Amino acid sequence: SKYGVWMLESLVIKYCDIGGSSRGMRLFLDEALPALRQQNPQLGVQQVLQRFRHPKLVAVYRNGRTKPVCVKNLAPAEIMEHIGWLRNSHGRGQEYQVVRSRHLSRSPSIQGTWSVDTFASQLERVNEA
RNA sequence: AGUCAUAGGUAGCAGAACGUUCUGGAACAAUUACGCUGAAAACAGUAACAGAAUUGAAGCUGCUAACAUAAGUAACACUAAAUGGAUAACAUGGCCGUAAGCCCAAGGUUUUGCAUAACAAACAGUGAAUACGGUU
Ligand SMILES: [Mg+2]
Ligand SMILES: [Mg+2]
Ligand SMILES: [Mg+2]
Ligand SMILES: [Mg+2]
Ligand SMILES: [Mg+2]
Ligand SMILES: [Mg+2]
Ligand SMILES: [Mg+2]
Ligand SMILES: [Mg+2]
Repeated sequence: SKYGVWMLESLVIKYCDIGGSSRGMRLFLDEALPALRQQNPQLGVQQVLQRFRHPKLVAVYRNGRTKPVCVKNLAPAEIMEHIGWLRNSHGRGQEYQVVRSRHLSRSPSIQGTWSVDTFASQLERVNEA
């Protein structure tokens, strides 16, 4: 969530009726998705059905970004931790990695950055001796 | 789901998995896929459970095919010699002349003739009549 706004506007879930890779996804829809819907009231969860394709998990973000994740052969615990990563993020991918100082700010230097002029008056008295 | 303990490795040994082709379980792509990302890796994004393997390739001066490099480089020097706005019929000059001329043999087997581009090989051509060579 950025500035209080939740940033994950919609989640799209695609599955299969007969496919064996969608056993965990059908179990997740049947027993675990009402808890996800109750715990996340800002979310919008769609339910699309693809009768011959592997289960997918498409996350739609409020900055216009979209990220498709495939969840074939996954238990409902692994699907829930995938949605935990999708919900708690802004959607940046595998390639982004953030600034290495781990710090980012407008206005770093209160009192002004050190320059050539900050301690000019003291250094001439230092050179006086 | 909180604390601890362990995690360098060649040869070797052990354990867990990914992927390719085919088959059984009635049929998992007629009208495709395409939010561009996910995962520790092999990878994934058109089942799953089992099974059968000509099942995984930068690495054998391996084989096959294609494409580069050297490189527009080397070569286009055995000879008589060419010129006139043409590989000219005409003119000028030169070279061989016991050959670079003429007639045959062996061998080749149509390589032989025709169009100031062309639509032309699809068309022509080898005649024993001097007691020519053979066949005897
Ligand atoms: Mg070790
Ligand atoms: Mg150690
Ligand atoms: Mg079958
Ligand atoms: Mg399928
Ligand atoms: Mg083999
Ligand atoms: Mg040249
Ligand atoms: Mg001439
Ligand atoms: Mg002859």
